[PDB]
Amino acid sequence: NVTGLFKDCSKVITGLHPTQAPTHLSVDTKFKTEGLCVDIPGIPKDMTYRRLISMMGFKMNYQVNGYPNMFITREEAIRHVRAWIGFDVEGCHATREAVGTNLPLQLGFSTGVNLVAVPTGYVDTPNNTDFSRVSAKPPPGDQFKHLIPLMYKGLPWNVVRIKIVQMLSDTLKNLSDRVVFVLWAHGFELTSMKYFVKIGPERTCCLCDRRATCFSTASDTYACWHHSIGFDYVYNPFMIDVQQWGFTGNLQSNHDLYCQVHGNAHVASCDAIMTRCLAVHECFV
Amino acid sequence: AGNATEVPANSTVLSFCAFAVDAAKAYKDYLASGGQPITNCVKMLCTHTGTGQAITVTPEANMDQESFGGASCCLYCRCHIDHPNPKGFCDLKGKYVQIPTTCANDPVGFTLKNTVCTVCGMWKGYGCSCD
Ligand SMILES: COc1ccccc1C(N)=O
Ligand SMILES: [Mg+2]
Ligand SMILES: [Zn+2]
Ligand SMILES: [Zn+2]
Ligand SMILES: [Zn+2]
Ligand SMILES: [Zn+2]
Repeated sequence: NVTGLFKDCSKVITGLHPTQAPTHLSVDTKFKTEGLCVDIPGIPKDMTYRRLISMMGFKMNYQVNGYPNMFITREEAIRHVRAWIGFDVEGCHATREAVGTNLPLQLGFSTGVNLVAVPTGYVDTPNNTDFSRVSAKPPPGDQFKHLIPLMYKGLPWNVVRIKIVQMLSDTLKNLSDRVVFVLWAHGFELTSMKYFVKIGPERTCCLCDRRATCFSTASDTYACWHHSIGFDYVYNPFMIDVQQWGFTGNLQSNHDLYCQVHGNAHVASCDAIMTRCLAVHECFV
Repeated sequence: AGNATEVPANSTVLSFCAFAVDAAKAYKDYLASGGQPITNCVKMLCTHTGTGQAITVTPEANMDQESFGGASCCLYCRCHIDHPNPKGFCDLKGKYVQIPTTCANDPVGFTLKNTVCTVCGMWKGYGCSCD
């Protein structure tokens, strides 16, 4: 059994040298024997590789003392309905130097906000993991033709995540001490969260007694929604996947049974609006 | 398309550490909460007639150690996250790490908690003869 988390999406025909491979699975077949690996003097390391690593397949089901759970129950989400922010990501496919993973392209929220990002990925190199722009193409469908112009209207992720923290703070400062992302088939949204979410123990804001909802890499500080100016990371968010509540078909068909005022304009924010709308109707009626 | 690098047993620990602000503290806390150590490391088949040095260009395990590929013993490499040194480069990746056999069940945790003597090249507390 293998997982798709951290799948090597490069087109390099060989595996990695034992000293460079993060795992036994990724070691080149030349070095494998008796359930172990061997060093073969004369076969050198590769000092120029750039291997795209897939961030699809995260499982947030850890049980660690002092660390809150990201995925909350339906009953805990209802208590925090003020913190609900629907979230959906439309992505693009990795191309040219890599194939096998999706990258965030359009990030939509139930606030009507759409933020476009430069196709960026996590690339393993002989020294480290380089968070950098990668070649990408929109999905081949005609229902995704609106994504073609977006491939050149994107912002670098350092800017994008500052905008997300800013939008969430403006929206939630007078509503909640949390954010609950309301999702539908959470997989890709959770992948996107790797680009702007940080987790850890419950902390307090540096300027007040309210719990921390933001983090700053520049200063290694934490802040609430009121004091988050310049902060780049969403800290300790909560979330729930509406799709896992027993629904049969797609998002729009389940949404349309209770609501007729949120039409499908096909953009990420419309799916985010529909997700939060469906969650409110299913939970409070 | 693509070639997998991971097994399902590591999904929870790597997902948790890949999102943390302090990944080192997150791993130590994960182990303290009963979590299983990171598995799927690159363990080497070697003669065990090595020098016993901690980080080497070839496997140097002695009779009381196990040799591993350095990238597979590094939490930062395993999670594909930033390395904590200012240059952002790895000190284990590209080399072989010798772990005492008694600690070989958790080579990622061993390299996270221990330090190598910059004089004799052996791990402090596990081979470093000098004080
Ligand atoms: C603060 O909540 C709102 C207010 C107006 C429109 C949308 C939202 C929302 N979170 O979806
Ligand atoms: Mg969508
Ligand atoms: Zn505050
Ligand atoms: Zn609606
Ligand atoms: Zn490393
Ligand atoms: Zn020493």
